[PDB]
Amino acid sequence: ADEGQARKSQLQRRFKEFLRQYRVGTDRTGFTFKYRDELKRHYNLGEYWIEVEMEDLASFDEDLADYLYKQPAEHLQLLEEAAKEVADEVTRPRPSGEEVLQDIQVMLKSDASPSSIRSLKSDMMSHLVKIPGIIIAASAVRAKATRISIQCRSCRNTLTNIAMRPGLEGYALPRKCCPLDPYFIMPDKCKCVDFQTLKLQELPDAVPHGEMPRHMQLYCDRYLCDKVVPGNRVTIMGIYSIKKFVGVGIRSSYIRVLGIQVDTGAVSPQEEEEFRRLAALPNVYEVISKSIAPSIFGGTDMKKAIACLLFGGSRKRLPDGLTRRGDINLLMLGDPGTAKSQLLKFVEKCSPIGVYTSGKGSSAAGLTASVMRDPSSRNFIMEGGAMVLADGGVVCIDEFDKMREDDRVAIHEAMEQQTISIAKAGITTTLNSRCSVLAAANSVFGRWDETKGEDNIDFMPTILSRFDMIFIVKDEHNEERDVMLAKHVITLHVSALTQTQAVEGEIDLAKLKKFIAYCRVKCGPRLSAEAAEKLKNRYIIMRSGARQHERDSDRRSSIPITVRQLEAIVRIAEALSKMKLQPFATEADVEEALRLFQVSTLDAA
Amino acid sequence: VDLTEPIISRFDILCVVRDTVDPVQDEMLARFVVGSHVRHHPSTYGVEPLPQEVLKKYIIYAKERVHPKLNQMDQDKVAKMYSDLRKESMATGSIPITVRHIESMIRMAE
Amino acid sequence: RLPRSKDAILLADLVDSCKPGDEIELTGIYHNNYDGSLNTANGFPVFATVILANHVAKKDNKVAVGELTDEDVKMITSLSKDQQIGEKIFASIAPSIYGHEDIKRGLALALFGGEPKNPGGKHKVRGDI
Amino acid sequence: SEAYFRVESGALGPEENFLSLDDILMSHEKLPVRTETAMPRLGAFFNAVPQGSKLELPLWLAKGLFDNKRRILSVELPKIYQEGWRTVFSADPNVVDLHKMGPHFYGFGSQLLHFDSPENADISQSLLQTFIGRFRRIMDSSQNAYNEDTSALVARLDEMERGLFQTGQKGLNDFQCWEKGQASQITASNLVQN
Ligand SMILES: Nc1ncnc2c1ncn2[C@@H]1O[C@H](COP(=O)(O)OP(=O)(O)NP(=O)(O)O)[C@@H](O)[C@H]1O
Ligand SMILES: [Mg+2]
Ligand SMILES: [Zn+2]
Repeated sequence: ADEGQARKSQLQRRFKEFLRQYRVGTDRTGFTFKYRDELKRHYNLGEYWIEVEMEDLASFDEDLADYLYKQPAEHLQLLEEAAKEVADEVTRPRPSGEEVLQDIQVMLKSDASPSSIRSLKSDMMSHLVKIPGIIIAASAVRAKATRISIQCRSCRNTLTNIAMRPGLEGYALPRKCCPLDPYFIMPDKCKCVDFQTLKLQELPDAVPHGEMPRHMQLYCDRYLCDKVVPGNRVTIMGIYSIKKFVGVGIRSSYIRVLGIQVDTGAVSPQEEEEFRRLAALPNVYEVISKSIAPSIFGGTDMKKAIACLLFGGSRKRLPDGLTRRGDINLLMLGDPGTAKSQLLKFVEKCSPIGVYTSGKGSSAAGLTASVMRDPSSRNFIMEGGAMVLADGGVVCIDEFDKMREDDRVAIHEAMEQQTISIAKAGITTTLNSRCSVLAAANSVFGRWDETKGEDNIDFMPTILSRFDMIFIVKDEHNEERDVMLAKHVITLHVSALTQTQAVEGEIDLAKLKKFIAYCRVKCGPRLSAEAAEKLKNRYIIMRSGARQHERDSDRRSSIPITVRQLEAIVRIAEALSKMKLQPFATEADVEEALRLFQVSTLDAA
Repeated sequence: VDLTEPIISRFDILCVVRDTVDPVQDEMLARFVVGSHVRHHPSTYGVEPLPQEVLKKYIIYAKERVHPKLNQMDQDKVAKMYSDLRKESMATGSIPITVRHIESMIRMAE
Repeated sequence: RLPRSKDAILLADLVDSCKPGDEIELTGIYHNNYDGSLNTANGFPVFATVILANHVAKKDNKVAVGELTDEDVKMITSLSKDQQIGEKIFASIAPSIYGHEDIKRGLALALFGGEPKNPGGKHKVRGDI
Repeated sequence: SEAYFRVESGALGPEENFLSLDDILMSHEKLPVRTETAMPRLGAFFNAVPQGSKLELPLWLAKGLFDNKRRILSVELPKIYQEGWRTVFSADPNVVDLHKMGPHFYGFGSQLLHFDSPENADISQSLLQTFIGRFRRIMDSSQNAYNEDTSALVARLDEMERGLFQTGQKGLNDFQCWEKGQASQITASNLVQN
């Protein structure tokens, strides 16, 4: 109908004028056409998408924002077409090979407070919704047709450029041209886009008491594909809608995603300047150590070890192809009630990639990888365990001594070789497990009992050798420490109401996380030559001391000292250098590494 | 007890009950037990209880409509108490692991 | 013996009124309809049945804050004015047990419980006793 | 204004600039050769180095030893300038990683023409066509990557192309600061860090 086409044209023109006319700034400073320039730069870069803020659209034209909130399926098509023509007039003339105009994906975002999965009742259907969650599964990218052409099978007539509805809903082929089903879809003359289905688990904070966590199906389209991976925490803006292919009148529901916001790697130049300043200032090591678990009194050397673990050493591929791990493995044996579990809970939060597991709650398959039959296909498929989910990050195994021996055995390849070799059910692969293992455990006799000596440790030498640093954090009674600790604890409990203010000489958790990510991707150090000479000599003295202690006891020590410990000192020094973004580890960096390992070696005397 | 320190220290309150002989207390206890048996036929208190329906309403009200805040609790007193409690415990056989007992006291005050 | 079971349908606001493991008390319309699968399974004109729900209570959550009345709140807050309220509550735990006043006190403190908190938004500590 | 400017690279010219740090680092890169006559006393480095020995030594040293009569050594091209890699460049110049294939790709290739190899013309045409192919992507990325992480865009570029990228980025940032009015403020120099 001409009236309907007039309505669509008017709304498209209004969106066009929004994208043409919207500005930010003031006359005192200046103005930039935000979405014009974003369209131009993205098109010239070949990105073909933009990110329209709902608040900006509301400020320009509140009726458009309200229409897009209530009926996004109708109006997002008009907005995308408006963006396409605005991109055309903003970019043309274009060079050779860029004459044809490309479709523009208008993602959108909002400053509004989000809803939740259990808040999504039936009345929210076909509206814009904004919910948080965790991605637990992610499909492989698959092609969905946006336009098709269908050719009659008998007489070879063709219907071309039929518009496919977006989302998971399909299209009904005509039953008239011939046979009852005259048509087939031409596989060449059709245009397709990437799409990817995800499963978004409810936030653990959002689960009501006693409930299992719900999850919601997501549909990601075009440039939203591979924008998020499993384990990430996101806010999803999308259209709650039915799938459209026990009981009768039931239809499955999903969210058509049109905006992804990672709630927590592309840093801004301002953030890069901040990170370079942090690396440059002289006491960054102490600043990081104070920033790690600021609510935890004491344990400063253990916090320094955790800093070295978070930044990690440098992976190296040698001329014969053998690879050396840069990740640092840190065990915390000791007495109960000593903030080991809290330090693990801080590291899970603080690491750029971090996975927290209970040793007793884990299994060999669940840690490394599981082989399971795909229900919809009958094939056996792979499932990532914690060590695969934490690849490029940290695994926090709490209550590590409660694992059965056969399950602790499973992580031996992944701790050292940083791979998970699998040969099960006819599928044979070698997954990557480039991750750091941070473990916490209690003594065999509950508290560490100095009279019993090496009997306080039940871990095998083979798994103990794989830990770069082993702390026996004993809880030593002392009235002064106890008074100061109790005062700290009580003031901490009182400080649960004071607006979460920051502290001098400290990095915020988010800034520390981003700084760790930046340093990890950017800097890979090495040892200086004289520093390596120093480490060589000190390693010989240390090994001689360990051998003589074992001879004097006439019993092999539980904790070994091996070439892995040498390389552990190497990568600890490299981590200390990587904190400062220095290409080389100095004699002082090696000295601090030796000091930390000496704390971890007094703990093996 | 045969339990270990990591599991003992997770219990905020430790309670010991002993059935030691004391004939006057045994008389009082036995008279109360016989009184309960005759009272509940199918057919140390000194204060009288609430009715149990009232107590259920009271508990469910207090756990939702009330959230006690902490602003001052005599920090030096609690710290001194905890420190010499640790000192005495070092010589004997129960385990105030460092912060769990401090936080147990905070939780019990709340 | 093996237990018998029935299906029930929750509509509109009755959804999420219960979860697996809940000892619920269900009011509803006992409704039946033709089911060809049951007919072929039994070889007889057997009709499937389902309960169209109209109210879901729980036999352990006999009282809830969403059901407390103004009079209940008033008499609760009047009881709190009494200086003997701590002793009344302690005496009110397991009243058919003589003695064990320390046990009743500790159980009262655990039954009411402390306050959970997260100072700095980065460090959780439990409130439960 | 009177800001510090490095001595410009002259690597693409007939001879490189004497004082250019970029040219010095470029010429440091090693070059395979075959020695034409035995050299005494240098067996400590590679007592005589025997005749016909294959060696890899710096480009500055190869140019120093090289006389056009080919009396001391014969100079051979690196693999990235031979016909197979020239064909790889001919396929699509945008996808090759010239940062990993020698950071001074164009400068090293231009100075490689000094030895008068029979395929000098092919090397020159390959360098010219590689630059022509990569120019448009360099231009668009430099002039449209505003206020973001430029690491992925600048990763695959050789040092000359990185200089061009920084020039384009500087022009873009200058115009944006002008358009938003931040260019009018008088400010302390970068030396306020001290
Ligand atoms: N030095 C400390 N500073 C602050 N809180 C502490 C400290 N030591 C212990 N705590 C607190 O004590 C409680 C128990 O800490 P937790 O993290 O379980 O230590 P743990 O050694 O891992 N316990 P366990 O699993 O039995 O070994 C938490 O509330 C911690 O915050
Ligand atoms: Mg623990
Ligand atoms: Zn036909």
